[PDB]
Amino acid sequence: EQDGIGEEVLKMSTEEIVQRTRLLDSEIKIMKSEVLRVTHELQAMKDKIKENSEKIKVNKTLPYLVSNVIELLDVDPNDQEEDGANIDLDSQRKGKCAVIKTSTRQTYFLPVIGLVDAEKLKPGDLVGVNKDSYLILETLPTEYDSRVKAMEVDERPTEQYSDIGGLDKQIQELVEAIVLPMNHKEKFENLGIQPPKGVLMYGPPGTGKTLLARACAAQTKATFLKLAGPQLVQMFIGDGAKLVRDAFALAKEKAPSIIFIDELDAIGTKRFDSEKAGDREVQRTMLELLNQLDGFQPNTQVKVIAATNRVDILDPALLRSGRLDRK
Amino acid sequence: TFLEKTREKVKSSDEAVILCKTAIGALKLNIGDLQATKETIEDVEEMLNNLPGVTSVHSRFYDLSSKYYQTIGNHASYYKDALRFLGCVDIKDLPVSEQQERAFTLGLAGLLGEGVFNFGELLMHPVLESLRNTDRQWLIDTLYAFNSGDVDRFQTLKSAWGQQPDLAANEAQLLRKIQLLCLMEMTFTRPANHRQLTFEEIAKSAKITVNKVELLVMKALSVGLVRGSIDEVDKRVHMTWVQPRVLDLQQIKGMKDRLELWCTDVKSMELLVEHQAQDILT
Amino acid sequence: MPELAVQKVVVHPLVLLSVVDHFNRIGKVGNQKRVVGVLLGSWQKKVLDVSNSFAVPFDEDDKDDSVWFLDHDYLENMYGMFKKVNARERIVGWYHTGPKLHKNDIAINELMKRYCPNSVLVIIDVKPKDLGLPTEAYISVEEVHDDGTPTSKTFEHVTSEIGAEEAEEVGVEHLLRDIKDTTVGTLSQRIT
Amino acid sequence: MADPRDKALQDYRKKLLEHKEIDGRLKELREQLKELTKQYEKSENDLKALQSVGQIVGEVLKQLTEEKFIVKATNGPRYVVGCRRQLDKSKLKPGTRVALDMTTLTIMRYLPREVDPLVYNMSHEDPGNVSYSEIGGLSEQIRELREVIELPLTNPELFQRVGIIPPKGCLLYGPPGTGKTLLARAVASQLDCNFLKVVSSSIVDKYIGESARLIREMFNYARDHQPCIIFMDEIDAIGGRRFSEGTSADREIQRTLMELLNQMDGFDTLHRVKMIMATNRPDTLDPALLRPGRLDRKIHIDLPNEQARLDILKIHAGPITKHGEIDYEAIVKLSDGFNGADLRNVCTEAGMFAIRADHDFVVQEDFMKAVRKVADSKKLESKLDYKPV
Amino acid sequence: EFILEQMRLCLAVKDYIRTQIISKKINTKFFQEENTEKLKLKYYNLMIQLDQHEGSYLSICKHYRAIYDTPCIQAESDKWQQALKSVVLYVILAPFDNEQSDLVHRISSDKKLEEIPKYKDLLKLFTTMELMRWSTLVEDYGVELRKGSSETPATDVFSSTEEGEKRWKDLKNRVVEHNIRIMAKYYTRITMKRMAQLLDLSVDESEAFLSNLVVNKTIFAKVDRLAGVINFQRPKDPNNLLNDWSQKLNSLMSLVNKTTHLIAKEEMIHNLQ
Amino acid sequence: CTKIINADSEDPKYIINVKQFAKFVVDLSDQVAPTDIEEGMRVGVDRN
Repeated sequence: EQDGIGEEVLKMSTEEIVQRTRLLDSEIKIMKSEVLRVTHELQAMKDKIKENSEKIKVNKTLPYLVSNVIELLDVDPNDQEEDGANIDLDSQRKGKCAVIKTSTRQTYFLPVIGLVDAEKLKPGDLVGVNKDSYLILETLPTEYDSRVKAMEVDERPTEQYSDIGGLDKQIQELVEAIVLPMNHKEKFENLGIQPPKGVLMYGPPGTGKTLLARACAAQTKATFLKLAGPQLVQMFIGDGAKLVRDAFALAKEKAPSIIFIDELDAIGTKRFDSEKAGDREVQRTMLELLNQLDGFQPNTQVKVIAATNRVDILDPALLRSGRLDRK
Repeated sequence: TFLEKTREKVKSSDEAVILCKTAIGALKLNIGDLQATKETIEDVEEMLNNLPGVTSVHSRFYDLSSKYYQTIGNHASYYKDALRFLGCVDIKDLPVSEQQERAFTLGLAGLLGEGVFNFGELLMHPVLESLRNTDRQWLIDTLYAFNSGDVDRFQTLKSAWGQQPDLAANEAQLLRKIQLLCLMEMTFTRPANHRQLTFEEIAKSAKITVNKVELLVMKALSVGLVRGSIDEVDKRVHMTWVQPRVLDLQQIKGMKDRLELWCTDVKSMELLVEHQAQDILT
Repeated sequence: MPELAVQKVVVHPLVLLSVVDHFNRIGKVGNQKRVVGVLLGSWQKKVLDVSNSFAVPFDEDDKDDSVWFLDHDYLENMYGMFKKVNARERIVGWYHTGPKLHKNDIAINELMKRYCPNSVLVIIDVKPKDLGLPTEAYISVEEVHDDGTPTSKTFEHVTSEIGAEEAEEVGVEHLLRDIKDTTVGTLSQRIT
Repeated sequence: MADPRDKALQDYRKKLLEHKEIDGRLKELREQLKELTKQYEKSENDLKALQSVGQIVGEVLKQLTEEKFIVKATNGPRYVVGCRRQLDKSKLKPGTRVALDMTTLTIMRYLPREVDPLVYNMSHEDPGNVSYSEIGGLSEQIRELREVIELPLTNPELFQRVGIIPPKGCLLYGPPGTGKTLLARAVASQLDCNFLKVVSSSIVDKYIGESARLIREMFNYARDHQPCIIFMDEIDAIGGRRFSEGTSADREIQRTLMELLNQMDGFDTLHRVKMIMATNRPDTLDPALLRPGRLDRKIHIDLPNEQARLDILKIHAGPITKHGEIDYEAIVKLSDGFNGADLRNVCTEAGMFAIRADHDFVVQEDFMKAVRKVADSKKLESKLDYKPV
Repeated sequence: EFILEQMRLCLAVKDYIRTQIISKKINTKFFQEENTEKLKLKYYNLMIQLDQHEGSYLSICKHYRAIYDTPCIQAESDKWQQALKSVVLYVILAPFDNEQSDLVHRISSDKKLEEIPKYKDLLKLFTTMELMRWSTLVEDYGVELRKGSSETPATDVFSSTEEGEKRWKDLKNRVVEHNIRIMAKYYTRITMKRMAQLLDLSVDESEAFLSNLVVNKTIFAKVDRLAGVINFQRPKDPNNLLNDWSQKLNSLMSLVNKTTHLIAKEEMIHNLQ
Repeated sequence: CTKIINADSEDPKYIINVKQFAKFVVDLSDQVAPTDIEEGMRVGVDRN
């Protein structure tokens, strides 16, 4: 490395270089002995680590509770604000830590795993946490209930458009409106328009208003969310309303997607004033729906199909454009 | 250029890297590149300091930094830098001549200062003390006068001072300073039992008027040689506190005396405390 | 290597008792030949909590204080085990069983510094020193004195006190067959 | 190489190179060792996380003294806790979240004030805005609003010179589709500060008085993070009346309503937080809520007027690609019947007709189609949000 | 520009007050920027004359200092000599209290200040607590302050300009009151007479200075017209002496116990020696 | 078993609702078939 430079000529004699070669023979053999030492040091460090690993392994497996992230504090791995006293530092000091609000309806400020830090987990995640001593072992996808499972994508069958003859003009409007802005968002932007905030299909019962939408959507292949208006209303007061907000949020992540809403007198009641009825809870689910359609972007990407067999109980805002563009 | 060239590699571990760095500092100083001397001086000073094994090398380097301060002619800065050399001193591997010149200049330098006092330190080291010449015999007697904190010894020496004009220009500053020291020196040494001093004592000693001493005493407090209050109408300056001072001849004697008074009282007092209150005493 | 993570050293009653007990166990040496052992305790704190100590067989002669034996191999192997006990237990420094420090102690200190991240030499005494502290804590410092001494490695004192832990403190009372006329809680204690 | 001496050097060099290959072996083993130390620190810090539990979070109900603090723990039972001396008691004081231990029941440390995940969804949302005006030429009415909400909040100094009592709040009412919600976005657009666009169809909860308390937590949050203008949406169910000879929902609306009253003026006055409320049906709200002197302006927004319709098309015309037409202006002015949301929809739905035909361009024929269609659809459902005209 | 125009026209008729309030309302940030630089210079230069007449001391320090910092003035050697020394003069002129003491630190910090030897020396007396004589200060004041500068051949606006003389008079009150402040804290008690010798001003003049000083509340004093004594920091209660007495004894115990720990190391011997 | 979610990393993940009304995610049965754990199916899970 050092040799085979012209500078070497000037500095040293030839005799110095040959003598240096003779020293080298002995130097290499010694370096080979040193191989045995380095391997030996590496094992000793590892053994300490091995002891540590036994403990990490059990916590990582079952049981684990399900929780949400309220906020992020962080305080680095056992550096803290120097809250450490002469009381334990395995039962006081926390590593890089995350605040979590759990699904039990408690809160726990908890020391997260030192290996995969608290900084990585942001507010909004749905995470597992250890029951015994709380650590966030890993992340779990969007998981909740069987009502929420239907909403998650998986196609809904075709009942075919060749079950209704005639009313051809109407078929062309549905296939263009719903299916095209979903895949082909680029074209809706190219022309210069926003992709719809939905389509309302209205008419008398039995015409095939629902018949065409479900049929066409499977055939084309689409990302299909199965939402039902009466389902969204619940017997607990305004819990039902939150579900709408969450359900649309689910569509926004998945985006672009088509949310099929079967019927719209349960998140389309006509009423904005009522008393002494179950209609009070029903009105709130309907009001949260109006808000989700309003602009905040990625929610122009996602589409909406709503159906009615009536007009004498349709909600005028949802019929009006800027909630549901197409009629 | 050559000194730097030699600095390459090492056999195993040998301290040789630093020596080249100190040597480049020495070379810079003569040539007239002061700025350069300085930056390298700062780097070596840390490297040397760390090991307990460096005796001699660290001392030559320290002399080198004092040489840069002296060239400027700013005496206050020179005196301070020189102090680090006095702690590190050793005669071995340090030429007799560099030490000789430095020690004579230094001796003069501390005196010229407005607010630097480490005369007691100077007595302790042989580098300034054993070093003697015609001029040097009077100059050490002036340092001794200073150390004890006696205005009168110092000032009597005045005729000798003139041989050095440096001392002659700031002769005024020099006599005021001894007195400023005296406030600190007198209170720690002579009274165990009291700590207050009259003005009149300073006044006669200095052979400086009464009006001035009150003003001099005020400067003394501001430097922090003494802390306390001054009561004019009682004609006392009372010291709540006395500044620590580096080992002095008068000092060591007073401390022993006060420790003896203290031992004796604590034994007498122990008997009183034990003797009474019998029922709680177990 | 750092000697940093100390501004205070508190020492448990466990530390002292372990050294007298361990003397019999090893060999019945009894400070005939001074012993150095590992000092165990907490880390990631400004204050140093010396939780524990174990002896290492170290004999230093009484012909000569420059010759000693210090059993290195024990230190590496004991290292992995400390985590089984708790993960706050790591090697903080070393202990000297007294009666006093030496110049020789600087050399003993360089070996121990490789293991530790915050080495300190704390002299825990086999004899309790008075009714005061039976422990003094010191830390190795590079300093000059204006006595005309160039660079030395010496021991300058850092403040020592005695502390305790919640588990340990209770256990101490039960064990004790003294009642304490030196409790210092009240007027009766205060006059003593 | 290029010198006869470099050739001699080359034979020697091979041996130096050889020596490095032997070092390489050593080096591999170190490489794993450098990684092994990073993992060591991570796992050691991980054991300390494993022995340490997920300690109880709480809030300070009342601090009596330093040594006795009363806490409301999140598990349920309220506890008496101590404090460690390594903390300042000033930070820990009531209404503030603090960490609690579970090993001893002592306040561990100070946590900053905290807001729910519901409030995060509401704080995030805002986009889809318009630059300034909902509709141009009407702009004078818009300015008045701006004057009310923005200025006192940013800088009170101007209001102090005059000596006057500052303007408080806005209540928005007008027909559905006029653009009340867009205005809410519009004020946000220009300013670009922290926003809480608070949907009021998720504050609500199954328990009563939890929803009231919640809205209050958002008001506090807005104060910390000024500037803020709080847009209240859909208050036809968080504002109502007494009701309550029916569902559990009915007791809940009256309670939530109580909170909106205080904030408007009833002990808390708008200066630190400002509110504009966008409402569909203003007769849903309280007779108290409407009453002027806790509201300054009560703005009625009007539907498009003839000249007012043209400018809105002019903003829409830029986004859309057309053949090189600009034809929309004249056709809209002669026809009648638009609300703001419908006007943007004639432009969107003409764009849809073009896409069916296949064009990136929108023709003069497409636009015509949209005007007929939109008017037609109104006729079926002329059952819009009832305001008497 | 608006404030610039308005300030100049109102300056000519002489109506300082109305523009002056307005200039502060416009945020200080705007003037500093490079784009505005050319206007900034003009704007301040006018403003400094305006505020001078008004007698707002604190405002001149700020205005000249803003000027000092601006890039063109800093860069050129000449320009800063006048601008910074102007700040240094206005700072002494400003009300003798805590504000004065805070501003003297700021100027002294400046590296540019320190290079001039004359001004360095001048600050060094104010900065110290050592008793500084009026007699010395006055000869030093003659060369530096009166012309403005003495390290360039220019006149800085402070003294020898129409407003300039107005300020100079005050300068005498500020310096003497400062000499009194430094002195007051050390000496619990001084005779009126002794204080005169210390200030190098008569007893009657010192009395008037103290009257003004006690009002600013820089240090509390009690002064007699009898001539008996001037008392600083004394309440005349036994309470003071009782608490003070206790504090000295309380520290002392603490000291003995710590010193002996280190002593124990020395004591061992044959390892040091 | 309330819901079927896969992000599998041991053996198939399912979210169950405990009757203390804490949600927990558990994994495929110790020896029994995956075809016996379904959505809306009852399962016995260990208490400890």
